[PDB]
Amino acid sequence: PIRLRELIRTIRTARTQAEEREMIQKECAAIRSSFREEDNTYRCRNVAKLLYMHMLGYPAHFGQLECLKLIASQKFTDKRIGYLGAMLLLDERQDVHLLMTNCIKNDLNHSTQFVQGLALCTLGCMGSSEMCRDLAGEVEKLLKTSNSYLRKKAALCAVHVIRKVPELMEMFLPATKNLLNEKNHGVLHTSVVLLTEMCERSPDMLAHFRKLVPQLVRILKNLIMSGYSPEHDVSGISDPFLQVRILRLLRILGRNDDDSSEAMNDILAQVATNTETSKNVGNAILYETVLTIMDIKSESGLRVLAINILGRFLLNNDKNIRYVALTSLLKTVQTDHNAVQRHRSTIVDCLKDLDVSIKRRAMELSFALVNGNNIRGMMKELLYFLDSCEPEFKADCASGIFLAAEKYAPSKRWHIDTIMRVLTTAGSYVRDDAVPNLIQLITNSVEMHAYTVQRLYKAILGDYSQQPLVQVAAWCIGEYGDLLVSGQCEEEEPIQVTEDEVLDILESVLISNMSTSVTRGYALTAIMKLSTRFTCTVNRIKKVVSIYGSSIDVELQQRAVEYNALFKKYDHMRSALLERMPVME
Amino acid sequence: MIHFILLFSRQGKLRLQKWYITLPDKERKKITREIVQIILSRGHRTSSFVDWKELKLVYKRYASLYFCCAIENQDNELLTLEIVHRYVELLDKYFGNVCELDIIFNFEKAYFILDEFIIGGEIQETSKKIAVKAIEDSDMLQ
Amino acid sequence: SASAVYVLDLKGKVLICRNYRGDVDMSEVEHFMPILMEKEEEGMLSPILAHGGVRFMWIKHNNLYLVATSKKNACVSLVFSFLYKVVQVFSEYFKELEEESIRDNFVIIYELLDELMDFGYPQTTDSKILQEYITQEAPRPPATVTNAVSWRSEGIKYRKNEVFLDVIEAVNLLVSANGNVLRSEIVGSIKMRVFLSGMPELRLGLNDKVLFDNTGRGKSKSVELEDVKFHQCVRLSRFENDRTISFIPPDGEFELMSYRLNTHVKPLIWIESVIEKHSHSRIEYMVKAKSQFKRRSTANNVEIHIPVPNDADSPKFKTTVGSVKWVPENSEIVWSVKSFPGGKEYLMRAHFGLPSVEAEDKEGKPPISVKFEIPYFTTSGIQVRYLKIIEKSGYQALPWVRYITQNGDYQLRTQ
Amino acid sequence: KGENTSLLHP
Amino acid sequence: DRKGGSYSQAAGSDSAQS
Amino acid sequence: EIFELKAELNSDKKEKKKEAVKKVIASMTVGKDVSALFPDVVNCMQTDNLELKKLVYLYLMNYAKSQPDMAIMAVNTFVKDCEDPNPLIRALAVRTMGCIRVDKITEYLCEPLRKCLKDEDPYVRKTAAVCVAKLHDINAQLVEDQGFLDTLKDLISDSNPMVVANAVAALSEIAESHPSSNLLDLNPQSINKLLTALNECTEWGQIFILDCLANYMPKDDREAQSICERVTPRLSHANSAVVLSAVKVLMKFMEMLSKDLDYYGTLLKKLAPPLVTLLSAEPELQYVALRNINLIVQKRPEILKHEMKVFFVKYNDPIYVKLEKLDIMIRLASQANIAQVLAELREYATEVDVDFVRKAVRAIGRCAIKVEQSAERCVSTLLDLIQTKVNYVVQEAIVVIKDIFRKYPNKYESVIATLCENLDSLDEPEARAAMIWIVGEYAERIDNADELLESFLEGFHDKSTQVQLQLLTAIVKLFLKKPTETQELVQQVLSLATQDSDNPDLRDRGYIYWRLLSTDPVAAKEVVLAEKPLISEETDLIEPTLLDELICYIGTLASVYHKPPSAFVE
Repeated sequence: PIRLRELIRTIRTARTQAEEREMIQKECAAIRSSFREEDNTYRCRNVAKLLYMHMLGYPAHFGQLECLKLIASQKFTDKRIGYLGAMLLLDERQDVHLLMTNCIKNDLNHSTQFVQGLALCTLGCMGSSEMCRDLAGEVEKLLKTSNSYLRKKAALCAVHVIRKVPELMEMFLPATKNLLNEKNHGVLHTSVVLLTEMCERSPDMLAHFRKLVPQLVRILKNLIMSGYSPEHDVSGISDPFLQVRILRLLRILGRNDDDSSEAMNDILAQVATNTETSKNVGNAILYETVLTIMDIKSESGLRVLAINILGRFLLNNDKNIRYVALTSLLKTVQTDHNAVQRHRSTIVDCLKDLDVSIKRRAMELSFALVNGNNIRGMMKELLYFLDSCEPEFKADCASGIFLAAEKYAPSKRWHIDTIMRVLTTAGSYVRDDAVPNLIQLITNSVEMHAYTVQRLYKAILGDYSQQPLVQVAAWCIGEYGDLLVSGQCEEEEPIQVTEDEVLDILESVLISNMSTSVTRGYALTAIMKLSTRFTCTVNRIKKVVSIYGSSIDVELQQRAVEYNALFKKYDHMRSALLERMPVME
Repeated sequence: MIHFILLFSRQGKLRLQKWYITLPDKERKKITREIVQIILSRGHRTSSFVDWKELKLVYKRYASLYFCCAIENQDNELLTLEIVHRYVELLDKYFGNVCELDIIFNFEKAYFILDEFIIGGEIQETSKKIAVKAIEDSDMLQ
Repeated sequence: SASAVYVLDLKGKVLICRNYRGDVDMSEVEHFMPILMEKEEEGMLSPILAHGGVRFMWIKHNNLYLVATSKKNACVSLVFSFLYKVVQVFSEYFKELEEESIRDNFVIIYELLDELMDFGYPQTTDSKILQEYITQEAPRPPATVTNAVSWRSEGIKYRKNEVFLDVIEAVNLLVSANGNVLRSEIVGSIKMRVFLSGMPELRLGLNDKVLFDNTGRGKSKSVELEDVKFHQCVRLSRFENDRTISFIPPDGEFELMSYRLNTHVKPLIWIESVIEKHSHSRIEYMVKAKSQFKRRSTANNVEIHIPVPNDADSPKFKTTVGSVKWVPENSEIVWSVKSFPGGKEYLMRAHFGLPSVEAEDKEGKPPISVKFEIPYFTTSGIQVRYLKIIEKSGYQALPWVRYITQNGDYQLRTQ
Repeated sequence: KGENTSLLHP
Repeated sequence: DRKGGSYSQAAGSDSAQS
Repeated sequence: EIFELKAELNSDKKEKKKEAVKKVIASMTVGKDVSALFPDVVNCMQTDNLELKKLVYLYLMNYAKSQPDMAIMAVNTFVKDCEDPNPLIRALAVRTMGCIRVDKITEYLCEPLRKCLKDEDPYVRKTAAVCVAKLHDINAQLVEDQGFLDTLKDLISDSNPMVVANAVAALSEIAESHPSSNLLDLNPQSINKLLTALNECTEWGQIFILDCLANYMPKDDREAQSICERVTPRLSHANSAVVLSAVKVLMKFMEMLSKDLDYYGTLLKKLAPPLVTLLSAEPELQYVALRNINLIVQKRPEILKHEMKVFFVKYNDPIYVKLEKLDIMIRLASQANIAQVLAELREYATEVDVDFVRKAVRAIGRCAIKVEQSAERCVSTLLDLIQTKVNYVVQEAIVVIKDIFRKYPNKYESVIATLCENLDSLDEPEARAAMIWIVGEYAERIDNADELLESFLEGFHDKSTQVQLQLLTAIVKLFLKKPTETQELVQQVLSLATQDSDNPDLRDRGYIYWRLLSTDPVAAKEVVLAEKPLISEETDLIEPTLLDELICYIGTLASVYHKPPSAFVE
């Protein structure tokens, strides 16, 4: 029975990874030998060593039955070790926690307050969809007890069961009724958390739970008045967790009702000015209150005070404070959007900040604050940010710019130009999923095709390694070859398009090694469609299709074979199925 | 609710871990490695807040060993920092000048304290002395 | 064409660096550790790294990886050869390869690094020759480096002229799980510890198949070595002309020749192993080892490594001869036999427990490896015929040689 | 070392 | 003695080959 | 600390000066920025003891670019040391002078280099030859002005084979950066002279002597025969690089040799034992040997045709060596050793490396595609692997079967029944698409093809573009072949891909299929269900122009990556 300290010292004495693995295996061999002997005296040391090895990165699959045996044991140390093992190496996907239900039920009625508490904590940490089904009856029995140390555990177990089984919330309504008078801070916090979870789960209990709003307001007022307390008072703030829970409950309650919002209006006003934000607890409480006010139909003065507080906090040099302010502004984007425009300079400056989270929050706020009048002005700033953006923020910036252009684009020509610029500058950052959206947007627009076709031809002849840009250019060519080149049936004056450069570009793209099999398919489809759309360069793509019909790709080979068959046997019927596809939203 | 809590050292070694989300062992290891790489590859002015996999991964290390949390996008961020500070203070008070050496050796006591303090990703006791008294009473049982 | 030869540590710290061309900034070593970690974590880890336009090609030593950055299209083989020569020199000078000597032998290490290679082109690599110009405890360089003979220092005098040879055999057998041997290669190794006076020109003579055919005696027992690799002292022209092995042996132990030919004979050891592994209940190891070698030969220190289950515990061994021990660090049954008479037959019956819970991931099938080492046994039949020791002064040499047979790549694939 | 130092130094 | 086979003296050249 | 060190270094006692030098060296090695004390150590430079002079020279070399201005106080010391009677001191001074990366210091170092160029000591000559190359790399114009090319050329034609090899290496390095103008090539007499000192050159000098012949282009068979005869002894060199250099030289010379003569056959026969010996080197050299074999395999595959056992990967072999072993076996795969290759692949499929398993599956598929005589054995092995119930193995087998069907599907109808129920729940895009394509093209031996496609049509609009296209193609093929049991299936597919399908290529394909169905269903049999021509397999052999260039670049960085030397250097 080696002690845990000795094993820790031995592990710390190992330097090489191979040496550490060898020592771990040597210890695990002895652990398995002791377990196979049914050891019950020094099993605690073996369990601790196995837990350390599993946390150190060693397998612990064989140590499953030993934990189950120790759980149903009588020694307090053995029971604690078994509970720790079940909490650590036991989960829903283990499939061995089904037998733990009987052990939990046996330990659920134990007279000892520690064994029952340990079992409840283990059940809450490793709750299963079936364990809660057979353990719901025992949870409710302990929920009606007057044990202050057990009330919080019962509330946590009920919350875990409700999260695992949302349909079991009906059995908790008659047990939590008349539980807002708890003197203990932990019991009150647990009750508030359970009520918030019940309200967020289903709205049927919102009406039933909305009658206790005056009680919650009175409790919050009493807590605010009782600013001095030995326990729960940290940094001059008493019951910061309780205050946060109360603020969250107030925000989640009465968000669409006037009586609920009006009842908590006085409390929100008192807390919005009677709180000290010198420490982080005060700032967190202020942020929670602001979020609750923004999430509820409060008074105009409360909104003005929240806006002033957010403006004051946005100038704070603390990175956490700035992130909280950005998150609050993003949350209060749709609500009070007019008042959010006053921080445009701050939002623009936040993009240049040296914080990745701060930069992301600023970018999200800028994207969410784009309106139908500031879109044109913000387009240049977005392009500049995308040009000098981080490698992981370039794709997100391009996606946000595309979404803003598709949502509140000032004009089709301006939106098309912005999309083309993003595609040309994004390069390998534009998502392939945005290609279908761009294709649909191009197909929907039927007024600007010659300029777009010319721009696509100009931007495709330069580079072809951009899979999204290449696919977009190929789709545009296939859809508007009749407009890209006009009167190019025979030799004519020297223009940008001569009816032969497009075919050469398509052939190069098809034969280029920088193809993912998606751009090649689009190029092949465009070439096939150009037989009817373009009549000047005829009888030339058929040879390429026949040569491309022996491609290694199964889909590409089948497409080439179909194209060759259509060109060699259905020449008159080729134009009978080359009509333009319908355009839909 | 706290999806997961992990205590890892600056060298990358993890001294504590407590995840409230049932995930595969390989998936959990990959997530832990990614979190360590992100935290280990972050500056001192990153705001101690990271949105990893749509999770408010908050990093706040008061010593060489850091602390991590996984809070869903439904609550305030300062609450997690306050809870972490309270847990650190309670651990220091229970242990008495808690250092890195005692964390590895006394991992069981830290796990028991965390279980008695936070259950299922949510808090269990707002006070700091009641939890200490309960932990002492549980330990004195033998 | 190495740009800078540097030595790292297990934590990524560069123990010692020696720039050779200076075309690469010294700050590129920082990204080597993250690049190696990324390559290893994705299965793309290789001894030749690449930090943009600079390649970090190096091998892993006992305690540190000797990574050498390069920028041009330098010869990777030349860099590997230089690294091997440096490792050999360090082993000759320092008995151990660990971090304890890097931080303690820097005074001589820097001098050795400066003298060995200049501008990325090494000039001297002989540890014995280099030991006369660079010492950790300086006169003019010896004429041996300037002279053609760079592996035999002149003026060496000894009380006696005794040279001990070592005909070391490496029995490598690749037996598939079907019971047939796929790769059966035996590589000869003639290592001699030359200790004589002066600069004798050894003229090694054996019963080679090619030599016997050329002389007309291609009817007796002759070793048909597919590949014969002479050392630096062995003259390539003499061996190419008429198979004449004439060279000056060095002062100390060195590798002169290394025969390498395929073997078409039956294995000296026949292992019949069975695996009666019940489904999560028990397992049986019906291992029977039959010695196909000659009865007059004894295999000293027979170590047949039998890979047992990784999660096996509470095992019982029912063997016949030899000590069988299961090592949890190695996770295998070590069939340790002290002396194995030729033709001996050892039968074993394994029995170990297994947990009810199945393993999360597969572990593979490690091959069974035998560590038999039977000296005074020449399976290839090659016998030394003569060793012409000629000295200008004139002395009566007393050459000696020993034949040792051991198991090389003698791994048996599992079923 | 840096490990024997207190987490908060209180 | 010595493990791995006792050392044996070697000849000088092929006396039977002149 | 710093003040105490400076005071110790500025003392008149050598016992403290040596300790200060050692401490400064340790601080720099320990990672301490001691470049600020460079002027202080400049005074304590001219010392009689060689132990402190070497440390000072090393510190100056490591602190030369950092403080080029403070390095102007060392030219006189170098000039004084370049004339010491001891050869070691002169060699150290020459090495340190060329290592100083100062633009204003190399100008005054031309005289010492010229003085040491004709030094009688071979070590001094080697040091001067190295310093000349270093200065030429630093400043080519200064080297050209100093006229060191003539002195370097005469170095090869003098005594001291080590010095000759060093001069040859320096000349090769200079010509490597040179624009090919005024090449240092020599006639056959120079080649013969270099070969004369090759047998006396050291291990490092052997590479330098053999690299010169890599640039020479022979013009006659007699000269090529003599070169091959002289390089033949190089195959018995203990150094791996020397053997590789000799092999590369022989390969380069074989471009002018005549296969009619017996010299080519002797060279081919004597090269296989060298490759076998190189294959048994260190694991680090295993990758280089495999790359060299792959490069030479595409040029002269008749040398290692009978060498198959040595290509088997060992149990303790590295991952980089295991991956190269599969490629070597595939390149050397033949019907003679088809059974051995299949057995090796079968054993390689029982490991745990996912990347190794995928590589083995790809190698097995390539071997099956290359040789049609073992198609049945490959199909049986793939069926056994699929029955093995391995997710990665199942995906690899599905991909291999899909590839084989498009190549040799004439007698592939006997395995469609086994693949009809083979755990189609796998969501791998490379396997689901292959299975869908096989079902669509091979929808004749399975009577429940329509039922199987029903399960794959649940999420066709959100599965993938390639997967959706493959499913649509399979549905169209089934409708064209059997339209009685798939009449409504075709309409449902058209509705889902034409109305609810927003993919541009997918939407176009759906519209084309609908138009073809509504125009002439009979013509769709000859248009869609047509006999495609033979699929042109992607040849793994490199281009002959690249192989010729890669042949000369043997053992370098361009050979391991199999890329041109100008496509990887920066």
